Amino acid sequence: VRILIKGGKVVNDDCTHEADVYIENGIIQQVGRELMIPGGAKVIDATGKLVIPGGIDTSTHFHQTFMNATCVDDFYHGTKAALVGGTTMIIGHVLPDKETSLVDAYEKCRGLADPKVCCDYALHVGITWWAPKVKAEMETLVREKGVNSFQMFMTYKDLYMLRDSELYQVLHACKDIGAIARVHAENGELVAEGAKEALDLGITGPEGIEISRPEELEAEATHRVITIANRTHCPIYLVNVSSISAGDVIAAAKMQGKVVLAETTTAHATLTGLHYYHQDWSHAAAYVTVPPLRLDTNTSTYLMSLLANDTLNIVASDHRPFTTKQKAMGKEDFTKIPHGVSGVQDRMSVIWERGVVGGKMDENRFVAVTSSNAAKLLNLYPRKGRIIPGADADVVVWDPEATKTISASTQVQGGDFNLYENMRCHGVPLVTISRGRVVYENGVFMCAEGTGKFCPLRSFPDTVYKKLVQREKTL
Amino acid sequence: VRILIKGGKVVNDDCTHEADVYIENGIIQQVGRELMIPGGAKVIDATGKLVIPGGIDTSTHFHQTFMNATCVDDFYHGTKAALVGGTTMIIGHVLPDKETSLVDAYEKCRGLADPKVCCDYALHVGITWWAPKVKAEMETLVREKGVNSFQMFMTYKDLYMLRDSELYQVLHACKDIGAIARVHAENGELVAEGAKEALDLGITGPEGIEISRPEELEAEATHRVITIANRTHCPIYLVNVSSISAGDVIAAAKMQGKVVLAETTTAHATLTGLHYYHQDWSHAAAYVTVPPLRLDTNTSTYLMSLLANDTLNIVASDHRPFTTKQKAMGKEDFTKIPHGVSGVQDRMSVIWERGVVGGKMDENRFVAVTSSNAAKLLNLYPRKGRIIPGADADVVVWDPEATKTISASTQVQGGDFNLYENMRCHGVPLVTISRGRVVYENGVFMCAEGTGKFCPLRSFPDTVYKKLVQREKTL
Amino acid sequence: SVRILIKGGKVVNDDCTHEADVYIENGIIQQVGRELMIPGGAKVIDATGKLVIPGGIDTSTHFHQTFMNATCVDDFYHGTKAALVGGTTMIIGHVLPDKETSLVDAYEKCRGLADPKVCCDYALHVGITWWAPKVKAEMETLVREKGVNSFQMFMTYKDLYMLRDSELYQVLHACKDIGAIARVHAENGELVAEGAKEALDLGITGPEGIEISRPEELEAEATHRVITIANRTHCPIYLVNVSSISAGDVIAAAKMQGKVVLAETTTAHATLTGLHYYHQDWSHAAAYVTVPPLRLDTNTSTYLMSLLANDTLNIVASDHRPFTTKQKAMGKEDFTKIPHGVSGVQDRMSVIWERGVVGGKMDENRFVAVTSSNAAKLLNLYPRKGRIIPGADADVVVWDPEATKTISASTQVQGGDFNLYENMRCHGVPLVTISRGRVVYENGVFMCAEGTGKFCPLRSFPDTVYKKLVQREKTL
Amino acid sequence: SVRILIKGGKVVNDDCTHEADVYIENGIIQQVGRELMIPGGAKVIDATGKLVIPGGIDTSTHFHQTFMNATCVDDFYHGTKAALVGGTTMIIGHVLPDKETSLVDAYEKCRGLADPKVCCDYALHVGITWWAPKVKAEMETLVREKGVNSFQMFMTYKDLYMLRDSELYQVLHACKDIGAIARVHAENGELVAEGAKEALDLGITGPEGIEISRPEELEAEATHRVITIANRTHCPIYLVNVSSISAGDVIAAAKMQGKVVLAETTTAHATLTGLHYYHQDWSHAAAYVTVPPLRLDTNTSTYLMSLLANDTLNIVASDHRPFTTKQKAMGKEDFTKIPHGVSGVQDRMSVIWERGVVGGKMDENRFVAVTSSNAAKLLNLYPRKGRIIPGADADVVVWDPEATKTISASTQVQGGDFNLYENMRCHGVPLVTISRGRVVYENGVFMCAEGTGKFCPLRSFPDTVYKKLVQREKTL
Ligand SMILES: [Zn+2]
Ligand SMILES: [Zn+2]
Ligand SMILES: [Zn+2]
Ligand SMILES: [Zn+2]
Ligand SMILES: [Zn+2]
Ligand SMILES: [Zn+2]
Ligand SMILES: [Zn+2]
Ligand SMILES: [Zn+2]
Repeated sequence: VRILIKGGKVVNDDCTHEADVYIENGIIQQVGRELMIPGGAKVIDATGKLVIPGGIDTSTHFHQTFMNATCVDDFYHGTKAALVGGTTMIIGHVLPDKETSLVDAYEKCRGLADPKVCCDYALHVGITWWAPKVKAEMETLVREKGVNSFQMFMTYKDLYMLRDSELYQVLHACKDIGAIARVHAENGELVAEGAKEALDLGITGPEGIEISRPEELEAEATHRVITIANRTHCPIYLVNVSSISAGDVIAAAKMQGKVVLAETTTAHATLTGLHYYHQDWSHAAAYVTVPPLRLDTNTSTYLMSLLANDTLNIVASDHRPFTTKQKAMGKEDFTKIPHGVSGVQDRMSVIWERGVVGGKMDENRFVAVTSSNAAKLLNLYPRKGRIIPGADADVVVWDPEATKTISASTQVQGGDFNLYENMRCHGVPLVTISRGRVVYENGVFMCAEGTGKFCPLRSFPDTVYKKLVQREKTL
Repeated sequence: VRILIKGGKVVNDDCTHEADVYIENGIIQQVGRELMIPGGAKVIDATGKLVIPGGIDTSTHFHQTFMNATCVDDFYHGTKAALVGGTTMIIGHVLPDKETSLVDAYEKCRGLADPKVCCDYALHVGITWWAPKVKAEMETLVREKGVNSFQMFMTYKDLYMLRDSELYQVLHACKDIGAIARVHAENGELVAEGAKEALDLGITGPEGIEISRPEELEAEATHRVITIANRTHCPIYLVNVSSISAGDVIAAAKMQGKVVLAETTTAHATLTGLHYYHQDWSHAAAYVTVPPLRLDTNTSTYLMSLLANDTLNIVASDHRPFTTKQKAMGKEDFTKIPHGVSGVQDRMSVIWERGVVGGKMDENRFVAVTSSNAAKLLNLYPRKGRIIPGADADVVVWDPEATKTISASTQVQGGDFNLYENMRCHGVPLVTISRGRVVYENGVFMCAEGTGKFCPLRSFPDTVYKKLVQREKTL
Repeated sequence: SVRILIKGGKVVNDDCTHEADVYIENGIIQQVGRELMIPGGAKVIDATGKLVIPGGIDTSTHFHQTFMNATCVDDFYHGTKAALVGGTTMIIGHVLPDKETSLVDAYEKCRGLADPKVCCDYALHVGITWWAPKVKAEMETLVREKGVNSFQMFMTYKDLYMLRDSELYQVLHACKDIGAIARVHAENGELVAEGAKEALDLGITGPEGIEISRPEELEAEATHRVITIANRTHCPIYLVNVSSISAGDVIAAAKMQGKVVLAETTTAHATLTGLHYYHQDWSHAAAYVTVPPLRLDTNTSTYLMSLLANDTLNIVASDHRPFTTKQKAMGKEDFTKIPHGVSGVQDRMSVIWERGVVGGKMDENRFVAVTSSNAAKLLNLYPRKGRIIPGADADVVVWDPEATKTISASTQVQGGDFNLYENMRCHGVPLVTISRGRVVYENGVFMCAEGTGKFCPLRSFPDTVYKKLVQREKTL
Repeated sequence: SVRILIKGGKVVNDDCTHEADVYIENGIIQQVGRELMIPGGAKVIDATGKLVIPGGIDTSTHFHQTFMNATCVDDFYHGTKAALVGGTTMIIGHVLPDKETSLVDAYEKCRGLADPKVCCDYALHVGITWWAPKVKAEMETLVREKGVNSFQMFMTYKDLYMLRDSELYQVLHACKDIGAIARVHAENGELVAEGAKEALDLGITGPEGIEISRPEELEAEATHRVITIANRTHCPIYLVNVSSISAGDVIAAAKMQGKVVLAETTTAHATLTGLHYYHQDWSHAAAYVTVPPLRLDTNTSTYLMSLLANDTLNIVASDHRPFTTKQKAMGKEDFTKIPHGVSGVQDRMSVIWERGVVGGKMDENRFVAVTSSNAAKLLNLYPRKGRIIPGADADVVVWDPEATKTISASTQVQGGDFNLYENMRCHGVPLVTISRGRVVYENGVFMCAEGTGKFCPLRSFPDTVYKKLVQREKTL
């Protein structure tokens, strides 16, 4: 199919310029001010609109069973929800249990996604335990399964948690094979203790998710894993950065030149922990994720500043909705509320509103934090995350003068609730092109299950490893 | 003239890729892996080399008379020195005296440069005093003389210094007309006192330049002007950032979201203040600039980290050589040693060595800090600072496997001394193309005086002002 | 010969708390011991279950001061009285001579207004509102001849009280040479001026403008600047009314670098938020208008208290300067004309005990530190004051760590329509206040003659600051 | 009845310096006054032009300790002797029981080795090198029955002394419940282990490897971690051998947040740089090998001293643990086998006076603070020790602030081939050292019987830490 996006302003992370885009066979063919095209192309009037690269969501949890609940959205509904939301790539999480096979898990997961995905996708494999079998499977996945990031956890003691001796080996292992070490940095011993301590104090509502794990526990673990990583020479990538404290640790480490990357979520960048104290339990429970939204009023504002600043590089949804019925399995015990929020569809709009409209960052940084930096790190740049010739035609015609008001009653993503209910948004995708096809236009979604493709991710992503390799010379 | 750069790796600030570049009529026509060209083009074998955008030097002082000495290099020798050094644009400084006309100064300066310049150029106008005539001339220069940055000074009391009441008005003035406020941030009252205090203590050698103005004076002024600027809503740009303290102030301000930009010099990023204590007075005096190179051993290393980090955005030469004979007018009084160092030719190589080879930043960040960010801020991006079609053909074929050892006895820039004497460098330009002509090849310079062009700079540079304007809505 | 015995108390000093009796005779503490063998005829005070602390010293009060076209409600009598009922036995006054006017003249007017009227011991700061070499001269006169060892400077109140950087440098140099303490109120005055007009021009005229016009970056800035100046001139610098997290960190940092910085906050800043400037009643919002303003950020008071406990901040004062709502109202249409002043001389000890000690931020011994001892050390009166030992002045309070009183305006003896602490449930109450070895407040009953109190000449070169500084610059 | 009068001195305590005489009888300070009316027969000490300071207390000594397969050169006699000649009148010993072994047994072995031999008063830390509920039990026994109120934990010495985070949490919880002080040596032990093997594998085997293997980020990390743990468990945490700028800032920050953190550095860390690990002679480089190592950055010592003056760091100790060059040499081919130990018990007071007081970083009163008073407060011995007042123990030193001695190994009485301070021109020298109201060192002549010194039971719940903590957690 031939597509021409006429009269737009192309926005990339470096600059915004008046140009048309001509797409043929899944690929951006031309980007120029006035394009001589053979006709019979679908023409899109993009006047007064921005032509941005399609969003990439570096943390989604479609079809994941976590904490005894299975995520409401499968790989179809999830990718669909993404595309309607202006996201044209999603990275999945694979969380194999302790003492189980990473490769087997990866394959189960590929089996669940390939037939069903609407947009391109890739996967993180979680390293939940450590033995010589695991190092082996890591190597296999990188060498020939198109995996270049692994997700580790410093909390979920006795479930996902890794000991410091293990992280050291795991990070060493990642660096050797050219992977990216994603770590979720909370101190798991103190999280375990603080949970029991809170239940024993008679604290059982959703607010306990906060009281049990105050930000010092994040700040601590974050600082620790950065040190480990810096010792092992492994690039470390921090997920779900939730707090001012943790954010500063990251800031500092970066200035010292430590190869630290970092990612927050939409909810963390925009919402406060006050919601855990809302009158309805259901409402409080809808916001339960980890690390939790922080009570301090200034935290969201600050995380957004850091995001604009590149202290935080990437914003993701961490999409993992559960129903209020599902959440309710912890109505009497907060520790049994499964950690998950709904966000895959809201990310682009919510971020545009609070980040761009709110004056914290320009439209170009918005591209940076929503697609470009992701693409660079995943090793897909500029094939994705940029509107230039040769690129994959993952393109969104973005309307900066829109009307939508977020409501759960109109969302196409899973969950009883939307964390952004009633939020007035001026960012809205009008058209979403994925693989050089229009999958969403006029508010109408149209796409076959399985149209999307797994995108093997190449090891040793240039944007992290090229300096590391050089710097290890001077040692 | 038609030029083809065959077999290079094109390096831009975002990525490095194997591509040819075809240039015709001063403009980059094509960038692609295998290019179908009509012959009779000059072919350049760029195999195994990097094809970078030509450097932009945001602070040069050609033909400037400062502190009773006139800079050794005129606009011809300076631009020549740049081009041999891999720099294809220079921004000049205009420092009109107190109670004198900015426009008149700007014209004298244009008169001195236009006939003589080898590469494209632009100018900063210095605002050394403040009255209603000055606001007027500022507006004139922005509106129709292609000026969009002004240089202010917080030191040089009774010469260039501006009072806080004046900075507030000047910054307000800049913001209204869409300019960039470059400030040289040292506390001028304390500098004055500390100079006299040091002379009175019998300290008269070059080391006095340090003892009289320790870094707390920079850190202070820097923090002050950022606050002023943030109050006036004016983007503030810090020049010659010399110190860890000052660097932290900047770091912090940035995280708070304050629209602060910043630039260091090559000497500050790579050399220590120890040189002021060298046995030869001449040698010590060659390094006398302000703010001075700092004694603390860790400062250069740290400024480089910040540079790689984007705490510091831009590296410049601040080229202003003087002869040892000229310097000597302060042999008995250090305060009368004119402030100036030689660097226009060394910048690219010295930075490549300490920054890239030294492992602090990749080749792509190197482009960022040496051309791209400059171009964005000057409002010339991607016309300059990037290798893409449409761009000005300011291109350098950079050799990353070179041999040169820096010596004064072979430099083409002014000065008895080179601050980097004996420094072994692996970065060297093989070819320098300016305005789609080859001006330096095989170690041979070839270019007519006046071939270069003043480049009117457009006000309201998108990279700073687009957020500012939006953010002022939420206020 | 008045004789007093304080039987069965726990003596609390800043170093430790121990069970001891105190015997006082002739204005002086005679004995401190567990069981005391004393000559009779003595007023016995049963201090069982109570703390016997040094009387409070309030390093910033503004009695009888005319400021911003209003005159402080409390004169020197009512003020000192208010202090004593509040557990404060010394107050340091502020003298603010206008620009181009004589410091000495001002100091004397002030002595004239206080000496006949004061109920407790007192001393004065003299404000250096301008600079010529005449001022240097008068500075020297006051130190050498008038018992002054601190001077108060301002970096804001442009065109009123403000000093330029060239002037501060000379002023601080001057202080260091005569052995004085440089108290600076650190806000950037140029940006304060601009931000005030910018806010009025934006149509912001209610009390909240006191905040919008001078956000904490302005304090942080000036604070950092005067510390640098001071460190260059080798002068000990003392920061007043520290109001913000930002400023507080600047101070923290400077201290760790070894810069001779001291610092003081107010009770209101240590305990209250700027949210009060947005209360519905204008009168209420206006009652809290001081500078630098209470900050909106919820965490600020908590943090300043932590710093206080930590010695980032050394001293807590009232900065007592009440005005009536009628008086405040002179800025009903323009917030810049609202006079800067809050009521606090009587609440300081109790409010601080509650939020600081009861609230778990600091122990009872640090509470003495920040309410009397450090003050005494810095004023060069230690251990003559700020400590319960033999030889000390009998400025002593029998403090009830238990009893709770609810603060109300309707029962206070200090001036002001309002109490910033209305309805605040406070632990901590003085039962007895002894000043100059006489009981001036007992059973909730005040009894004292005007003029009973005495100016206390303050000696230059206070050891606690100058001893290091002297060794420092003896050698580089 | 031994009687001593110290005539014509200036008594220096941590709060102030005043001209006073001291009269001692029966191990106790009887009177402190300007002119004293005393019964004769007394040994008179002419202390004119000298300071009469409390005797030093050294919170970290390792006499008779066998560590890393070497036994410390000084036994309890030579050690305490070395202390006294150095102006130190109390030492706190370290007891390091092996993993799975009894703390009480270890404590007793140690008491057995010290009681008959010690010249000055002493106490002990017990090291908690492992964790089961038996250990909790023994902890309780030692506090309740054996005069122990501090325990020493390690986050490094993996497989030797190291404790896991789950264990620290329980250990700290345990300490807080029995009212003890948790001393932690904070380096990340996993990264230390790895970095040591990584350095040996890189062919790095000289003393400099002690630095390369454990750069300061490892200290900063562990330090930050144990403070968090401690703050969660509500236990007061006390950091030992603080060696780095990074670590120091972590501590600074934590303190400002109000976290109940205390901290101690060593003399070597406060005054010397890691450049010594690169000296040509291996023996010399090896003499400085301790942990955490002296840091290469030139600014570190200067900064730690500033922090010490500032109370970011509270206490300075020797961490005395000499070994001979022959002994050190057991790691001539492998730096990881060089035993960690430096000589310092005798130099501490003089070296600190020189760099701290003479050098202008802190006054004479802070010098007492960091060398005796704070120690005494934390050990729960204040003002029985660490202060010259009546009732106090007569652990008193007549300190000569003037006299200069040049430090050499060839004249020291402490153990070790080497002095880290060789050739250092030091002001500051004790002329007379009185321990237990007896003169043990005068005229450069030591005179004292083995066993004259006494173990001093240390009471739990030291007020200076626990009084706030108790109020804190009584309320949230
Ligand atoms: Zn390996
Ligand atoms: Zn809610
Ligand atoms: Zn304007
Ligand atoms: Zn040199
Ligand atoms: Zn002088
Ligand atoms: Zn209110
Ligand atoms: Zn318990
Ligand atoms: Zn050495």
